[PDB]
Amino acid sequence: MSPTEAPKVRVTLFCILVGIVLAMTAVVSDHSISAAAISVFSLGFLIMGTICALMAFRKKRDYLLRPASMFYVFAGLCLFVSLEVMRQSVKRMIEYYYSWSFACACAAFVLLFLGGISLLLFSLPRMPQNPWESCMDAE
Amino acid sequence: FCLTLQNPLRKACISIVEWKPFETIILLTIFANCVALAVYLPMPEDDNNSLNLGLEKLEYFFLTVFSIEAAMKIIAGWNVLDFIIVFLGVFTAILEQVNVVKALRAFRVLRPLRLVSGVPSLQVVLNSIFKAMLPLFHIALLVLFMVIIYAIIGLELFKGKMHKTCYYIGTDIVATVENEKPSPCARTGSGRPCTINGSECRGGWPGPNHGITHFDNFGFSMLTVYQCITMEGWTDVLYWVNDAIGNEWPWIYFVTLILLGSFFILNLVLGVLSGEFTKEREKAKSR
Amino acid sequence: FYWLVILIVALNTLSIASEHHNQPLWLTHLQDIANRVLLSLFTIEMLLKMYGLGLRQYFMSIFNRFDCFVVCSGILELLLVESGAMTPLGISVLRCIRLLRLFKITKYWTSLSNLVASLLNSIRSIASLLLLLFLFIIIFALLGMQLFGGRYDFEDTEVRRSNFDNFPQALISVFQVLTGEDWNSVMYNGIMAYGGPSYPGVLVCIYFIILFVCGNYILLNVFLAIAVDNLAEAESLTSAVRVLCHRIVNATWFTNFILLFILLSSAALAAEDPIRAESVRNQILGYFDIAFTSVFTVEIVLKMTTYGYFNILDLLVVAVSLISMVVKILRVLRVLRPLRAINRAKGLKHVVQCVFVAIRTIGNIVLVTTLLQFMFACIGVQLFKGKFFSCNDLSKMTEEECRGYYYVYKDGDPTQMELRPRQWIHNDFHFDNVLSAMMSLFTVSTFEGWPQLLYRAIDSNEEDMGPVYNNRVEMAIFFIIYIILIAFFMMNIFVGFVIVTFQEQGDKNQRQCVQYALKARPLRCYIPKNPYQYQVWYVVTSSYFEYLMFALIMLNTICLGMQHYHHISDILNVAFTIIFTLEMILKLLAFKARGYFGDPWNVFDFLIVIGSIIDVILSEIDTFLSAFFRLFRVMRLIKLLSRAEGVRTLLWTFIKSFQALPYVALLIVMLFFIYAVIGMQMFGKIALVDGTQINRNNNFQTFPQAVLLLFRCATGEAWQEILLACSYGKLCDPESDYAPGEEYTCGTNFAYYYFISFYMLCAFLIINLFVAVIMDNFDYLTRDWSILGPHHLDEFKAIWAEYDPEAKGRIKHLDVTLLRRIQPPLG
Ligand SMILES: CCCCCCCCCCCCCCCCCC(=O)OC[C@H](COP(=O)([O-])OCC[N+](C)(C)C)OC(=O)CCCCCCCCCCCCCCCCC
Ligand SMILES: CCCCCCCCCCCCCCCCCC(=O)OC[C@H](COP(=O)(O)OCCN)OC(=O)CCCCCCCCCCCCCCCCC
Ligand SMILES: CCCCCCCCCCCCCCCCCC(=O)OC[C@H](COP(=O)(O)OCCN)OC(=O)CCCCCCCCCCCCCCCCC
Ligand SMILES: CCCCCCCCCCCCCCCCCC(=O)OC[C@H](COP(=O)(O)OCCN)OC(=O)CCCCCCCCCCCCCCCCC
Ligand SMILES: [Ca+2]
Repeated sequence: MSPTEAPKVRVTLFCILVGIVLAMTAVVSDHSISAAAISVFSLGFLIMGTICALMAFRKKRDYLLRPASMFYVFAGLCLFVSLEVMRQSVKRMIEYYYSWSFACACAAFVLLFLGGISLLLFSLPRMPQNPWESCMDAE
Repeated sequence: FCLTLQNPLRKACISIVEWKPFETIILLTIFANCVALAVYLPMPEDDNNSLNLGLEKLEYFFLTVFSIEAAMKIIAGWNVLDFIIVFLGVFTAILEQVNVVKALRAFRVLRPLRLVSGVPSLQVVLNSIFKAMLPLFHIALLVLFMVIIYAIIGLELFKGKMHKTCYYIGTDIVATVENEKPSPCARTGSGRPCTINGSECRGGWPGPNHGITHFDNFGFSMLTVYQCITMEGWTDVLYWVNDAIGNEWPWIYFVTLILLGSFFILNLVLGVLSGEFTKEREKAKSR
Repeated sequence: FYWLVILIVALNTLSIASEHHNQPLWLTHLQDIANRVLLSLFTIEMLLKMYGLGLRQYFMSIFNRFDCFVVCSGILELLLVESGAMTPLGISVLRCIRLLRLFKITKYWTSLSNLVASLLNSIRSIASLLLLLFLFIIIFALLGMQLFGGRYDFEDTEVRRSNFDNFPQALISVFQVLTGEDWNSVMYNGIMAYGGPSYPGVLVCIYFIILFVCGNYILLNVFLAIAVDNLAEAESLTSAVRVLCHRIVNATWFTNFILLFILLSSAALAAEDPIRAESVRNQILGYFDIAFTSVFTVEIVLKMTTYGYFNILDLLVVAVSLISMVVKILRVLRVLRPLRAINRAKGLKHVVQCVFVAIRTIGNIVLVTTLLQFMFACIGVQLFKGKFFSCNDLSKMTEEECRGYYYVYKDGDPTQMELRPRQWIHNDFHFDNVLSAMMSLFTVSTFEGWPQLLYRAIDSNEEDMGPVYNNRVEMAIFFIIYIILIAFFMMNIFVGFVIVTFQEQGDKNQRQCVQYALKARPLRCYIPKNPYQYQVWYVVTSSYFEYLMFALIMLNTICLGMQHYHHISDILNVAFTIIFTLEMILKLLAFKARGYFGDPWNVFDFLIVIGSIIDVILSEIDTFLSAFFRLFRVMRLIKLLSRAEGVRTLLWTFIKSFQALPYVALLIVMLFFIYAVIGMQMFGKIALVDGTQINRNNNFQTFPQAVLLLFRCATGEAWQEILLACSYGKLCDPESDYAPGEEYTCGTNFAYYYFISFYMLCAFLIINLFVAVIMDNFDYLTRDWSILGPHHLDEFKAIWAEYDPEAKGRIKHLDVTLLRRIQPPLG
């Protein structure tokens, strides 16, 4: 409710799901050899993240919003790597440019990454800002 | 008080001047001896003029006067340091005659510390400085840990990049324009390619500052990190790494390092110092 | 009488500040007769007040004690100069002592006399600590003469003036290392003077680390005990039908949207290229600016339909866009959108007003600081007037001789020479007039480039000849007495003024525990049932396991430091990742993710674990057939401060205070944004020629490069060399527009007003952000750790949940048995 149904966390998750679907597109929308292993690893990270990110709402098992974000984060952090291995492959295998695939990937990286970081900071309890408060407190 | 601690009163006979103006003669001699160290003129690799050969003699006079002072003071905290000074002095003086030593003449510059140990109104100030050096412990630990983290980061990322610069083709002469410094180079990569007309970029180069500033091992990396923390020539390393390995990724390690050396170090240190000085004001006023 | 004396004092100050090199003869004929008539009128007024105040009223009044001094000194100088007075430096110093007469305007000024009394009290309190500092400097100068004395026996021809040959030069070099200017150049000479970057040679790099860490610690203990212990005492003693839109114009919709409508309208100038004003992107930015001005003229007309300070600011920023349509001045005066945000967020209002009152508080101390600078400038003009010329080759000592061509030998090799035309070059920062002298003293006061002026003043010859090697070694006293005052003293008391005022504007134990008493709450511990897993839980929380993890982390760090340049770093990392994943899985099994994802430190631990595993996987792929993914192994030591009781608390304190003033950090961001675009427009076409201070890494071409240059100038790098690298005559890069012949027209003297101002404001701002935090936490900074502190109450809070699993309000009265664990400071 408080960390699961607040407007900010809700819109951030709404942004990260669009990030995931654009990541799927940039994976399929094709426009050096390890560029596929990093991608399937990022996809598995997205699956492992959404597994616990869906079940975080129900049963009031809210704490699982903390690990989920990381997976999303890492998903992005994986895709970016592939991004570079594309760019370097252009300088490895004239005029070139970055068509649909690369632009969608460069958008999805920032969206997924910043959304996951913001989701982590919104799920993490609080910065005390007062001498009596502390992290890991009851409600 | 009221102790002999060595032997009965038959020995402590010469202790009659210790209450005389003795705090103005050995101090006067220490000030005359700290001036016999300023007029010494060091010459390159074992040369000497007359004045230095005269000071070498006068050093015997000074050592002997200090030793007889310690001899009229033994039979009667900082005197520990005074005896260490006299011990090092006599060690040096006998070693330089056994041969008939620079590491044994370097300790001769501790003599002016007897001048602070003389006046008592200065030892209270020195003690205040030492006592105020205490509450900075957590800040010191944080600075050490941060320097260590950044040294390790730089050691991972830039380990062995700054080792190429365009010499002249068939020559071992680094090619620079008039006012340039020998910055690194890179061929067929991201790094800057140079444009001196008869120049080629080939490896086998010690480093930018004759091999002093680079990230090869942990030592030189920690040195470069400490130097960048003092905000002196950090743009030089930024450029030597922002034009020899890329140009849009090595700007983070340095800018952040500054913001963690500019913001936090100064803020924390000035804060704790002002706090301790406030507590000093209160303990001096409320009485 | 005050105006009666201020007229003549101001006229004398004008006659002083009228002098300069190459002045016409009539200017000297005016200055000398003005000195004569003003000395005679000073005599007249002295004798008038003597006959009118009694003989025994001019030798005890300190305020007017040295006017007899003034007149007698003027007479002495007159009679000494009127005779045969050789050594033009003698005339120079005789006119230097003349400059004392301008102190009557400071003495009659009562507040200035009170300030003199305050400063003299401070310095007479800190004289002993200053003596100790001076003695430490002498000890280190002697140690330097021992180590590097005569060891600069370099076979090459580069000059190294900051050496340790004799005692005055050792003192100068030690002072230069102390003030932290160019000290990293005096270290490389001391290194290469020994073997080099070898094992026994680099060990001399610790003479310059002790001298700068413990030589700047004393220096801060001195000049900050003058501003919390004698400057604070001064203040202490001083104490004793137009409604269709009137509905939403106040709603969060309109305001929250017109706020974000600027942060993207400002970015219309960021994404800009100034070399060619017409390309495929500037058209798009102009098209966006059409909307970015229309959707704001709509705003201002929607404001005007309802009504008739800041509204006029918005009006001007929206009226300049209509005339966006001389020609290069309007384009510069169009970045005004970032300013008109103070009346919208209502967060910048308070910070702008507090800093505009902080400027108000500071005024009587800055007046004398700018007078001292103006004072020293006149002394410099008397000393180094015109002596800063120098030929191209140091063998020609006159402008008549410095012509033709000469030889330049590369690497000092007498068989590899080139021809270069010699030229009588006037130094960049000189002392010809009080304006240039004030500029040079300004650059000296910021410590950037002061040795290059010191070794030029030392070499000064006559009044129009080339520099003689070490001519005057006693010329460094003027550069050491000015850096010890204005650049050391005044600045440290000016910061004390602010600091002390913050405390005033910013018993006590009872005013925090009450909040801690009623606003606190019990704590969580997550003590689990079902001994099946409690078995591993008891060791998971045990102390020796955390000691083992401490040891393993330290071992990981030592193994990470062992690496060097030119296969033991590939497998030990796998072993460490395995052990830490074991730790993760274990602590996950003894908490069931319920108490694992409660503590933020385990949240961070899981991140590190997954990152390191992914790193190992990518390294496996690398070895089968992402440099930054290895940073996750060095992050493993950041969790070393899970046991840092006094360091984690300090970070908490000094982090929860950077989130209380995010607006004072918005002022600096607005300053950088406003100055970067002005820089890009004014000096943006200068060619990037290597060897000059505007090169491929330091330029105004793009926006990030401009911001990086501004950061370099802020942090205190060689900004006065950039200031001369972008001033009216640099080569325009070819991709710009210029008629054949109009090529050397890039840059403009406006640079002098651009950089100086930026170094003032920024400095000022960097003070506020630094003190606004220091005043924010004067609770923690001044906390007696013996009487009562929230450390005691946090200990009590943690001991409470030791017996109480969950909150459940209070517990049974039996756990009185825990009251025997609290301390007398609490019970
Ligand atoms: C108790 C200690 C407290 C202090 C510690 C807290 C802060 C920790 C230090 C911050 C990390 C330093 C920044 C990383 C440096 C990256 C620069 C770089 O990689 O350049 C060369 C490398 C060179 O790699 P490369 O792949 O370009 O090399 C050549 C490539 N080819 C072959 C194509 C030519 O650049 C990269 O690695 C590319 C990645 C770009 C961005 C990666 C860096 C991300 C870092 C995350 C920031 C962490 C936030 C800080 C935490 C908060 C602290 C305030
Ligand atoms: C009393 C007031 C304060 C006192 C502070 C005292 C600080 C003393 C500084 C200690 C410096 C390290 C001492 C040990 C050096 C050992 C050098 C060594 O073992 O080998 C040389 C080293 C690496 O090997 P190398 O010889 O270069 O190999 C080349 C081919 N053989 O090559 C090297 O160049 C290694 C040199 C590295 C030196 C880096 C030191 C910088 C540390 C900065 C921390 C300062 C932070 C201050 C915090 C205090 C808070 C107020
Ligand atoms: C209150 C605290 C105040 C602090 C006081 C201390 C201040 C001075 C600190 C300066 C320390 C600098 C020491 C310099 C060591 C440099 C080691 C070196 O010279 O080279 C690295 C060496 C491999 O290099 P190389 O010699 O090239 O190998 C073959 C030959 N080429 O291989 C190595 O040497 C690697 C070994 C170093 C790696 C260590 C990793 C970090 C360890 C720190 C853990 C905790 C720190 C200590 C705790 C202090 C708190 C009390
Ligand atoms: C908690 C309170 C804190 C208070 C803060 C106090 C103020 C501190 C602010 C200091 C920040 C300094 C900014 C330094 C980063 C600037 C970016 C940079 O310097 O990289 C240069 C590089 C340009 O390279 P290139 O594009 O190749 O140019 C030639 C064409 N090849 O760039 C690149 O090519 C790569 C792309 C880089 C762009 C992304 C980074 C953002 C750039 C704008 C930074 C922010 C600007 C706004 C002002 C911030 C300052 C407040
Ligand atoms: Ca500098």
